[PDB]
Amino acid sequence: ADREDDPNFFKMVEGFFDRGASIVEDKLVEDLKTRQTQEQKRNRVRGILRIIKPCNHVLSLSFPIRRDDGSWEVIEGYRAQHSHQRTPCKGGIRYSTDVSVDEVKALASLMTYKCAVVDVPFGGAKAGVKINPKNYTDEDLEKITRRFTMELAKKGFIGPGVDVPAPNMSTGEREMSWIADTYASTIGHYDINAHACVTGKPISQGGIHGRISATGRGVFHGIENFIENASYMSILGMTPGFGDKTFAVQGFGNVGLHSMRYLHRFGAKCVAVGESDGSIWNPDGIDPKELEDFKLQHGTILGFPKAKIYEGSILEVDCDILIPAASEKQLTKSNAPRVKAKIIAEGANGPTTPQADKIFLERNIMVIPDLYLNAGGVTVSYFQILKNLNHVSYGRLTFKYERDSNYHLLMSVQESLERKFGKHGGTIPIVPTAEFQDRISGASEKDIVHSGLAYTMERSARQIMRTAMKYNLGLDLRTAAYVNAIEKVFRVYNEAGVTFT
Amino acid sequence: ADREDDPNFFKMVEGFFDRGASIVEDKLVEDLKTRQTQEQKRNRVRGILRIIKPCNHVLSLSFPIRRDDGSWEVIEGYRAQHSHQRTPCKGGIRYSTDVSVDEVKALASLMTYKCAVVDVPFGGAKAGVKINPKNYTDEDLEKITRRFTMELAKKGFIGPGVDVPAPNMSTGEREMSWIADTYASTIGHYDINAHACVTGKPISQGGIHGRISATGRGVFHGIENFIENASYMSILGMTPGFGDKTFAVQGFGNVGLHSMRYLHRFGAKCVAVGESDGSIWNPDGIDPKELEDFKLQHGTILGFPKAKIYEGSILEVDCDILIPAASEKQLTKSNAPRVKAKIIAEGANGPTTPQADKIFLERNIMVIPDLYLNAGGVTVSYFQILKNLNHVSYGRLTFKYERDSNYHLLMSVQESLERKFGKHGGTIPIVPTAEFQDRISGASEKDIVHSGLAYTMERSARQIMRTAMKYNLGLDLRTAAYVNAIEKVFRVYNEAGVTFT
Amino acid sequence: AGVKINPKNYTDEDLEKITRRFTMELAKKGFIGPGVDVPAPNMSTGEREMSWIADTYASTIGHYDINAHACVTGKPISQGGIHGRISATGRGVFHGIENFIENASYMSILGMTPGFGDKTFAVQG
Amino acid sequence: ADREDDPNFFKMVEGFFDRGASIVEDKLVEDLKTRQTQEQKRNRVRGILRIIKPCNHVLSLSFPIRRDDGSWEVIEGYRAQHSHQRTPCKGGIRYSTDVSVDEVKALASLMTYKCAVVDVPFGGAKAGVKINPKNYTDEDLEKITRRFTMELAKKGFIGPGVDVPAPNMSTGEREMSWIADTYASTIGHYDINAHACVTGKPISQGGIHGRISATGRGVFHGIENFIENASYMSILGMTPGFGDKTFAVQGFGNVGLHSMRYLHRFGAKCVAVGESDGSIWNPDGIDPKELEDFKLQHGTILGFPKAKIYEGSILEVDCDILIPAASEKQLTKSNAPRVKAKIIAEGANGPTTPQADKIFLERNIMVIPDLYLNAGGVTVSYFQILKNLNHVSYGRLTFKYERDSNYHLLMSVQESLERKFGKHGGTIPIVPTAEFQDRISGASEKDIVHSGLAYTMERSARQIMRTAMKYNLGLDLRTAAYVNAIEKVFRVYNEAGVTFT
Ligand SMILES: NC(=O)c1ccc[n+]([C@@H]2O[C@H](COP(=O)([O-])OP(=O)(O)OC[C@H]3O[C@@H](n4cnc5c(N)ncnc54)[C@H](O)[C@@H]3O)[C@@H](O)[C@H]2O)c1
Ligand SMILES: NC(=O)c1ccc[n+]([C@@H]2O[C@H](COP(=O)([O-])OP(=O)(O)OC[C@H]3O[C@@H](n4cnc5c(N)ncnc54)[C@H](O)[C@@H]3O)[C@@H](O)[C@H]2O)c1
Ligand SMILES: NC(=O)c1ccc[n+]([C@@H]2O[C@H](COP(=O)([O-])OP(=O)(O)OC[C@H]3O[C@@H](n4cnc5c(N)ncnc54)[C@H](O)[C@@H]3O)[C@@H](O)[C@H]2O)c1
Ligand SMILES: NC(=O)c1ccc[n+]([C@@H]2O[C@H](COP(=O)([O-])OP(=O)(O)OC[C@H]3O[C@@H](n4cnc5c(N)ncnc54)[C@H](O)[C@@H]3O)[C@@H](O)[C@H]2O)c1
Ligand SMILES: NC(=O)c1ccc[n+]([C@@H]2O[C@H](COP(=O)([O-])OP(=O)(O)OC[C@H]3O[C@@H](n4cnc5c(N)ncnc54)[C@H](O)[C@@H]3O)[C@@H](O)[C@H]2O)c1
Ligand SMILES: NC(=O)c1ccc[n+]([C@@H]2O[C@H](COP(=O)([O-])OP(=O)(O)OC[C@H]3O[C@@H](n4cnc5c(N)ncnc54)[C@H](O)[C@@H]3O)[C@@H](O)[C@H]2O)c1
Ligand SMILES: O=C(O)CCC(=O)C(=O)O
Ligand SMILES: O=C(O)CCC(=O)C(=O)O
Ligand SMILES: O=C(O)CCC(=O)C(=O)O
Repeated sequence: ADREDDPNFFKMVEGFFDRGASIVEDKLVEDLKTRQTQEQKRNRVRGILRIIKPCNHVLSLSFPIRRDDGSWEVIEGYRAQHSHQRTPCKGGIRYSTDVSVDEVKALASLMTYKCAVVDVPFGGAKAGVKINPKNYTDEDLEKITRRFTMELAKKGFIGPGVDVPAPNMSTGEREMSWIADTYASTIGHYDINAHACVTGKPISQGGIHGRISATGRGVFHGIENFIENASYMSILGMTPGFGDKTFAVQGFGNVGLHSMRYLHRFGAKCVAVGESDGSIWNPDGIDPKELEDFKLQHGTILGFPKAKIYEGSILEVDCDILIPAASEKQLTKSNAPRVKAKIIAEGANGPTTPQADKIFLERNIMVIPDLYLNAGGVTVSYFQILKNLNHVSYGRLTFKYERDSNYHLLMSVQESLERKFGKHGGTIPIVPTAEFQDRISGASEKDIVHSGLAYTMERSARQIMRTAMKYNLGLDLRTAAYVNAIEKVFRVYNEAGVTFT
Repeated sequence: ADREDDPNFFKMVEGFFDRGASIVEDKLVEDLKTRQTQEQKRNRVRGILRIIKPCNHVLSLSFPIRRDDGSWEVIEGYRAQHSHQRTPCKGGIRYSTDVSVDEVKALASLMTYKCAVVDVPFGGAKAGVKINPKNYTDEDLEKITRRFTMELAKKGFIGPGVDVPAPNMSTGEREMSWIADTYASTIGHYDINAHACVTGKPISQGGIHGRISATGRGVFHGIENFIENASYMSILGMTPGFGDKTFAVQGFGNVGLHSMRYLHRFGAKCVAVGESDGSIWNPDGIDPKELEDFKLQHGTILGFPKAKIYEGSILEVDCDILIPAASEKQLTKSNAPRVKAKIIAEGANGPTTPQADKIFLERNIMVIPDLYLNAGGVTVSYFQILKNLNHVSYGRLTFKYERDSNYHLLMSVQESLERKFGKHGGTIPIVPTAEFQDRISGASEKDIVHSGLAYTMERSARQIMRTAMKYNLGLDLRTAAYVNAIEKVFRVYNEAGVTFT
Repeated sequence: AGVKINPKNYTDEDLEKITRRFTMELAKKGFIGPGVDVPAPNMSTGEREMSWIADTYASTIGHYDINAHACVTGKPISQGGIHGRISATGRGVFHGIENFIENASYMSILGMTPGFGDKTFAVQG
Repeated sequence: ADREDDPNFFKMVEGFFDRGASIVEDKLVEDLKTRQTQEQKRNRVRGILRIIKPCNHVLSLSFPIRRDDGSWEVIEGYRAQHSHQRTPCKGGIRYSTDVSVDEVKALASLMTYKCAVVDVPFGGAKAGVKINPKNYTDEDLEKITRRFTMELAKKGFIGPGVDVPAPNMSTGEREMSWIADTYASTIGHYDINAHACVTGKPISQGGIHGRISATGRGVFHGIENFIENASYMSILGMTPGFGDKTFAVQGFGNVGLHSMRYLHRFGAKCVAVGESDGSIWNPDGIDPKELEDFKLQHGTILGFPKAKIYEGSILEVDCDILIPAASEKQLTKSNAPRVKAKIIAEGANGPTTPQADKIFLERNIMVIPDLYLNAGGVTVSYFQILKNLNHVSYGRLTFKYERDSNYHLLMSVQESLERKFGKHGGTIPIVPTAEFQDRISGASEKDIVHSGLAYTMERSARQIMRTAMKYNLGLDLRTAAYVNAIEKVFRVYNEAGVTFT
């Protein structure tokens, strides 16, 4: 409720898109070489960006579920499929009373540009049931999410080839298991890819190792790629490395917890934690496990044995990095001017407002765009659909060959050496180091996920920097990202003849 | 723009639904006999009506079309499917810049209760592209409506068995022809019912005689059933019959024109005609043909050689019957108190506001609900889907048998008589009257449509009256109608176990 | 078709779950649908379960079937039933008898008279 | 016909399932952490195992085929799909007059637990036509199996994504070719995976190298993993290795022949061979090729030039290992007490009865469960579906890159060494050994199959041992296996919310 400065979530993201469209329009028109034209090229380049902004299809459901206590109850649901330029649209299903067609619509677009930035071949999409998961019983929720899967199913809003839902606020591997089981037992009964209809599902259901921690681990990698490039941190008037840094995370949920888990592991210090109901603050730092354990057995962090119940704005906390990890539009124009963190790690979707951005730019703050920072979720989710398609857990088929061959390879150099340096050399044993030893069988699903996310995160980062440079965005990483997210999403459209009218 | 009194179209209709739900709730709970209960019956009866109110599925599209002059253009579209209690949902596709998700949502619900009232087995639905048909070329429009049909097609929002679109504001047999041709040449290529995906289509494309005039002819029948029942017209402090009456129609479009065509034919006098751009008023009456011809060659009625360009509120015109035949919510609280017409023939969807209704009740005015009055469109549209399913034009198979047999039947009584009254009787020729002669081959498609609409319109009327009586609604025909539209739409839900949770 | 339960042991809701779930199972193997197999009532099943069956079939597979509701018969009137289905088998049993109880020839071997009017009967179940 | 002790095949396997369910129930309830409960956890854990035991869907066909000599003939067929917890159910199609709904039902369940044990992601299933392949002409058989494929096809009992048939008794790559050709020329005409509907098909039809020998090679690997772990063989009061061992195989068919082929290759001695019609016994050992060749040109082993027609119980033969490789329930309570073999290699499905098991336990005999031992067929069959999905024969895309790169790698260490040890070193050629040489291009389809089966077989073995230990099963390998096959098959169910009621 930011009074002046509580913008329409879809138009906001739409706007962010627009600023990048500015820094690029020309070059789009430029590279564009379509013969007969002048700046007709421009208008073309101009129509396309207009065609990109809006959501293609948005479905609004309303369906009954019989509450445990007899009572019938109509429920609201939405699934916006922003783009198809890449087909399987992807996006999480948010369970919160705060959902709405515009909220989901934006959350959807953020998915399409997000995937662009990180090179994950999906269009964007987003779902949202309008309930408060804490009011329904665990069984009400099954009925609701199983029924919601059926409804989306019969209108083209879910399935391995059209739209692939995943987790978000108040949804996790549980509902992803429910969704997959009613889809695969219903429509996909004959689909060889029946279970790739959703991602973020449990391991026993076809999940992949590292999806729970994925977004956090990505938030972590997002930061590192930037917290270790002096140049940037110098403008930050800070040092390189988490090791001497400090951070405070808003929301202690999926991305929140794990983001804190990873930063902590790399020496960063978590001085504060914000939650729907309250804050915490131990300057001597809080321990991600301890805190999580407490949260686990208290359904709350409030009253953590080792930190005073802080009362203020968790966002206003004094710490090098603030990582918003909950609802959108939190760092608004009315609090931006005092967030006092050098780095804003946008782990949540759309946490900072255009106005707040402006301030951050002025206050000279680096806000790593959610549009790149939380791309760690779709990447690993991509490695899950990929997995599902492959029908094999990584390694199972090669491990042995991989190992045997590897030993032979070494043994080649060995004998090679012995044969020359004969009997004096006598025996020159060639042995894999500790490290290589634990790699002698090749990568496993866990290796691929981690190593993979790491490569994609680091790549999209440099991708963002070059752009930030070429255009002097400086610490305006976002619109540099949009610039990217715009020419990829543009190259597809343009080269497709746009539309069959 | 009715300042105080320009209500949310969906909540308005929702409300109308609610008042009827009041006059019935009890009896619903009553008839309801489900064993174990008390007034649990009530809560049940209460959940169901809650489950009925909202739209099941609503799809919001946005798609590009390349305007004739190169320019790319994103377009807005919606298709709300209010209910499925009866499967093929039905509703027209409105082309107006005034469309919106809520407008369509309401227009959709009005379809489901409307069909209930007139016993046409379809759930309600409504479509709306957001354009002003006068700005696009005739070809822009094909591209738009053919492209819109494709989009709705791939999400379950059109097809002989799910949703069957039809005409509405700024759409007619032309676009209905376009829709059917891209549906049947695309998805329905193998559908034996490929062409029943839409109704209101041209005759050469599988239309039915009387669909263009259907809604008007229905508006006419709606009035007669009420303008000839002294009792009502007595409260009206009026006489029985159109013959000595006078009326003024708003909007000179599909329902408008033809409504005027039919009333005129039955002696009623059309003193005024309102149009988007202007009014007309000849007290000596205007001629529906003359006026139409002029409109045809002038794309306007303005400046009709035989009537002075009236300037006022066509709705405020002094005439026995006012027939709103255009955009919704026109007789608002701010003009209701001076409409000066004894009968309000709601040919348009939702023209009178709850407040205006109240006034009309007070001023003691009879507003025949659109919820029954314009049901003439869905009825004949129902006779078109029915036709399409049958794959035969009415009569073709029987006409001859029908005729031959008929002559034999008469010739039986003939000989029967002669045989007794022998030679004196000598020859007693039995011959069909003029009338029977033109019925000797049995009904034709035109007979069925007309005779059929006539029967359904007159039936739903008496159905409305009995209800108006049983509950003392008096001249509050609407909520009597909702009372009907509610227990049919209720009987289905309840007896279906409601929902698979 | 035959489910192996005793309807008097399950609650009225157990039964919905069972028959709705049974309709889904038959559905995905070709054992129900307007064009392959059309279930109807029998012992311990009636217009109620026929309503349940039709609603999970038509809300599931037959969502696009123009004949989604002909997947089952014997369903309630509000669901697409027909007048006389409940009484149908009985009325047929009646007509079956008459056609035979009024043809002396047969009833003569029966050493009986023509007509129900002077007859007497006992029904099991 | 084991008089007392000829159990209902489905209940038998059901029982085996039950004993494992005992040794685990607790821990299932244990690990299970679902909040609100007590030993409610138990009941839950108890319902699930009840839900697992029975077959989901079982289809019973009867269809005509016109016997070559005019005569019409009705045929019996069954296809039981035991589970879906993993979708593509898998199982062979048995052609024998001994098929029956219960036989197939059991054979089906054995498939689901079998695949569990060896980590092959398929539910279990089994098919059975009721004919004696020796009575019909080779053409009768095509008609029958092509017609059977069509029937199963139209009821959901065959297809790349629901159920994938494979060989079994009296069916082989021939019928698997027939099945695939009528499926892919019929329903799967547009299926990109049309040919993965069946596995075990010929190479020219999309087979994989090693499927014929797969089950045998697996039986072999199954034994080795156990015949070389002193500890076990010590209780066996035997030595480690096939090299000094001796065995007798029942049934000289697919698994039979090849099992003998592989054991023989590793020094084991095949003293006897049993066949539907007769036994053989050369103590000096029989040669798998010789015997096969003779069988090939004599449609029988009876009268093998190098072994006396033995008359007794091939199962009662004096030999270290007895490998049942034919019909089920052969080592019953009435012959178990005198089988005189230290190791029972269950190559056939369900050859030993619970009673016989008990005896074997008492006599202190190790029966390696069919539930793990013949898993070599589904594994390679899994590598065939996998292959079919991939649409590429292993290696084709990488061989060259693989090789080139490999040589460069070596040449790196080479120059690396030379550069230091300069001109004295002068030339230190680094050359792949013989072994590495024949691996320089990376694995081929044959490498993957072999190396792959080897890894999976050896893994599931250790998996069985740890379990046999943790619970003191000792030489009761089976119920240790079920313990495994039960918590995997349990983890899926439980975490799926079980069922949408
Ligand atoms: N889970 C993913 O894979 C993923 C991927 C990308 C982006 N995200 C974003 O992360 C955010 C939340 O993470 P999640 O949804 O994965 O976890 P979650 O559903 O566990 O997150 C909710 C957590 O935030 C707390 N919370 C909610 N609103 C709060 C508020 N206003 N103040 C303080 N605490 C609040 C809740 O109590 C809870 O601990 C959202 O912005 C979502 O879009 C998640
Ligand atoms: N049909 C399903 O419900 C389902 C679920 C998951 C995975 N899959 C398939 O498997 C592939 C990746 O998963 P994965 O299982 O190959 O990899 P994985 O080895 O990463 O799977 C891990 C778990 O599954 C177990 N497992 C393997 N096969 C099993 C079986 N038949 N029964 C019970 N447990 C079994 C392993 O022992 C382990 O506990 C995907 O390509 C997909 O087609 C199917
Ligand atoms: N066509 C049908 O079958 C059908 C069926 C039921 C209800 N209706 C209702 O009838 C109404 C319009 O009839 P139509 O849509 O069939 O015909 P149409 O699309 O020809 O109607 C539009 C006509 O009204 C005029 N018009 C529009 N807005 C006006 C305004 N504010 N003032 C004066 N004139 C105006 C236009 O200039 C035009 O002559 C709508 O309320 C629609 O829901 C139509
Ligand atoms: N497939 C299509 O495009 C199409 C179009 C319209 C009607 N139909 C079918 O026909 C049925 C009702 O229409 P109908 O034509 O039977 O009734 P109808 O007799 O009311 O049709 C009137 C017009 O079609 C003409 N006509 C009939 N058959 C024709 C043909 N083969 N070619 C050209 N003109 C022909 C008549 O001479 C007349 O001008 C529906 O059941 C539907 O399946 C199909
Ligand atoms: N083929 C596979 O991939 C596979 C996989 C797993 C388990 N199995 C099991 O192996 C067994 C048979 O192997 P197969 O079916 O692959 O080969 P097959 O169909 O060639 O086997 C039949 C062989 O056993 C002989 N035979 C049949 N009944 C006999 C009896 N009672 N006594 C002596 N000889 C008899 C036949 O004459 C023939 O030589 C079955 O138990 C089957 O379930 C096979
Ligand atoms: N559509 C079919 O009937 C069919 C059959 C087998 C394999 N496949 C496809 O091929 C894949 C694995 O089989 P593969 O052939 O790639 O591997 P492969 O190289 O192991 O196949 C071996 C045999 O096919 C031959 N071969 C390859 N392409 C051929 C062609 N176009 N025509 C005739 N012979 C050809 C090789 O020379 C060799 O004799 C699968 O992914 C599947 O989609 C299709
Ligand atoms: O792609 C996924 O699996 C989840 C995407 C999502 O909601 C996010 O990245 O916020
Ligand atoms: O049912 C039809 O064909 C048209 C319905 C419609 O729009 C109306 O009755 O206003
Ligand atoms: O999975 C396969 O291909 C065959 C399975 C089978 O019948 C067995 O393992 O006995």
